Amino acid sequence: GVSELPELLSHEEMKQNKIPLAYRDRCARLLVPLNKCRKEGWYMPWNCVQERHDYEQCQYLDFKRRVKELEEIKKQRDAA
Amino acid sequence: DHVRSPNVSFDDIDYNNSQDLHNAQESLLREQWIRVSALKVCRKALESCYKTSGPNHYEDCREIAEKYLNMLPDHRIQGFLGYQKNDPSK
Amino acid sequence: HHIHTPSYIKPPTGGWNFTPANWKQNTVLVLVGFTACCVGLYKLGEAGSYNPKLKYKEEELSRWNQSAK
Amino acid sequence: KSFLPHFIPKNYSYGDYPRLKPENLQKRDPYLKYDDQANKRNFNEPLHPQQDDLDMWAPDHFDFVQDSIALKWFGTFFGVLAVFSSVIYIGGLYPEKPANPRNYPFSGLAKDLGASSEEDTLLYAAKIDKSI
Amino acid sequence: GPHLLREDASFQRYGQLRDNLATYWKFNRKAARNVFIFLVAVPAGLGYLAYNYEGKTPFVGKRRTEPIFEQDYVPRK
Amino acid sequence: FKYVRGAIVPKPKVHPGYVITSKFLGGLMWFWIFYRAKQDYPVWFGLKHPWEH
Ligand SMILES: CCCCCCCCCCCC(=O)OC[C@H](COP(=O)(O)OCC[N+](C)(C)C)OC(=O)CCCCCCCCCCC
Repeated sequence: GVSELPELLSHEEMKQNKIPLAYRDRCARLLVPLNKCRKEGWYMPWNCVQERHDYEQCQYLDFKRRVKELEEIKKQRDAA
Repeated sequence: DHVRSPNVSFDDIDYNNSQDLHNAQESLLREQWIRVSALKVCRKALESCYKTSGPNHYEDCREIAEKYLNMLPDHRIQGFLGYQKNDPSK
Repeated sequence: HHIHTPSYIKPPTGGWNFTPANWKQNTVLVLVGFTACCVGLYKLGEAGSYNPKLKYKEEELSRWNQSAK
Repeated sequence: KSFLPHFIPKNYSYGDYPRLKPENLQKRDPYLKYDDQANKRNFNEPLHPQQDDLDMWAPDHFDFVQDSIALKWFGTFFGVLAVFSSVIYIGGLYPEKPANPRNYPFSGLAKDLGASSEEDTLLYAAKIDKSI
Repeated sequence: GPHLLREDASFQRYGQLRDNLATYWKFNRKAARNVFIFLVAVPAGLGYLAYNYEGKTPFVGKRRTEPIFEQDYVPRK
Repeated sequence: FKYVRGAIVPKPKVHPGYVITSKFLGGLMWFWIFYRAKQDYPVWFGLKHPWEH
């Protein structure tokens, strides 16, 4: 049930949670519970189903935001 | 026991004194090996910082890595012949 | 079967289907030998090994970076 | 059909050493009996001055086709894979990026990527998320 | 001893020749071409690479002073 | 043993252990393919996102 991007994590909370650098983005807030759930459940496909779906959907919204940006960038490039 | 470096420079001796030139040669060798010892200690800090920090190693170990990359060119054995046989100021 | 010339060719690995008459006796000795210092490998490994990510606290490393700065 | 390997002289002159046509022993009929069956050699057969290049221990000589044909076929193959690459590049037939490539906050994670201060931001920063 | 090796005359003739190639060597145009390549041409090529980059490669702890990745993307359409 | 001339080769008399083991492993694979396909045919083929239950 993720409708829009969550609030961004602070720099310190990223360091505390040892988030991978490539995944320090808008969805890093939803990654902290998932990596916490993944470790407890031995990463088994059936354990943390809901927390995994929520984070996947967040990256989908971050992706669609980047889809919108490129259309915006092209409009400035087309009209300049 | 633990012997010590007889701090003696080529600039303060007469080379015709056989024992004094021997000390300046030894003195320069022992100061370079200590700098090699210090460099290895700094590299030990870099390795422990890298292992513990994980993905935070870029930020956490930044100044340790910077110092190791600066000390590496000159914290190595250079010998005593180079400075014994050359006067930099001339 | 064939002729293996086993009269004088006795390599450490056996030479053409060699199983000595007292193989059961030797097998137990080797199995005892293998097991004995296989535990020795375990005893040494548990004493000598360590976790390189827990040797230094994160607070100790912050001082290192500032001091080396 | 069957041809000799390269760098095999057609003549030589080494004093009284017997002069013989070079025979690549790898091609000998293997269903004949020999005094040296593995090497396909009979005892006291004269050796060419470069027999080490014309026996079993020399590298295997493949002769299904001539070297030029094999080299022509070899170039023909990879030429197609380069024409296929060049047609697409010049025509630009590869698709465009469907989204603006990933960007990151904190000046593109510059601090997390070993940047010291503001002078070295773009040196270490990833792509910067201009939208806060 | 008991002559444990079956001596082969053709082997002996071949081996004796390989040891004595120097007797029949002629400093003709073919030999001169190979002598020039191996003892003049190739040493000169390495000779000019050694002194060209003598002290020109300070590669100990060499730093990166230039970015690797591009900041902005420009489409091709 | 004796060789019978001209006689054709019928279907072999394979030991039941070999046949049943082979059909258990093959049936195990087919079951898994069908079991996974049922719950993932939309996710696999891009016809539905994994979170769109
Ligand atoms: C990391 C380091 C590992 C050290 C220990 C490894 C095991 C040692 C095995 C010794 C016994 C053995 O293989 O040599 C003895 C066997 C004998 O042949 P066979 O099978 O008894 O048959 C006998 C019938 N013949 C007689 C026709 C062979 O081989 C040979 O003479 C074959 C020739 C190759 C020599 C292999 C040497 C391998 C050394 C490895 C180099 C690093």
